[PDB]
Amino acid sequence: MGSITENTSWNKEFSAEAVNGVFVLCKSSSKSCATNDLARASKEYLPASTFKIPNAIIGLETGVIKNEHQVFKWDGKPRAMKQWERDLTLRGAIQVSAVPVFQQIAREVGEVRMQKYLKKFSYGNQNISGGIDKFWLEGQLRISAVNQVEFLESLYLNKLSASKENQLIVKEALVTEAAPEYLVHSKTGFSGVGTESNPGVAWWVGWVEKETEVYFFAFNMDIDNESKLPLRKSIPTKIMESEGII
Ligand SMILES: *C(=O)N1C[C@H](NOS(=O)(=O)O)CC[C@H]1C(N)=O
Ligand SMILES: [Br-]
Ligand SMILES: [Br-]
Ligand SMILES: [Br-]
Ligand code: NA
Repeated sequence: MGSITENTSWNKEFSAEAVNGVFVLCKSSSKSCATNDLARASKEYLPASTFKIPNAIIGLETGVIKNEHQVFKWDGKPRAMKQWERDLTLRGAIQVSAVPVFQQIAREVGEVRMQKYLKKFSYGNQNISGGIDKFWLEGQLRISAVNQVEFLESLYLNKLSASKENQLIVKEALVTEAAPEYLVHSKTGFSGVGTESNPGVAWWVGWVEKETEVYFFAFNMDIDNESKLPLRKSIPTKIMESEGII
């Protein structure tokens, strides 16, 4: 990251909802970032579902995901969310956020190759301990909002240590809004409601391409009640609207 500046006026959107969280927003052409909370911007949290971004790239890189047209077939046995109980494309599995699909990808990648690529990607604390199929869900892997926007900028620029084609495949799978001169790539996450005195984390990360500008963003918040989950999009959306992005 280049320069980061704390803008405490963004806290207004947080205190209104009694949310403890951070937003990091970087405008590409100026190589500068802003945040409501410098300290929390660098604090590391479980990636949860945002890990589908590196996991998908690594699956393609290692050949575990054969190509972008691979279909992940449902074996017909119960899955934890009904929206996952179906065959899914790579983009579908990311968009509906089908954990079991990505757990099996991780198992087939294996510990050695997973470690190799998180080191290549400078992904968080790069600690994969806790089980190959769950280190990013309940294990020891942690990543900060600053690190997310660094990783996403590299993906946007096709500068990750992976093939350009594999980065491009995952990028189209991350498109969540498309208009003639407005394009959003993003991914949500939710680690859970945590435990007593130890809240879970909710994420929204991505980037916005508007005209010839691009804005990288990462949001996280403490969460111990699922009813608060939509704030992971509404707080950053209000901030980006106040900046004229949205
Ligand atoms: C990812 O964080 N998980 C899978 C799924 N993601 O949906 S979300 O991105 O809208 O948060 C549900 C939550 C979470 C999980 N239970 O693992
Ligand atoms: Br499941
Ligand atoms: Br996942
Ligand atoms: Br949401
Ligand atoms: Na955490």
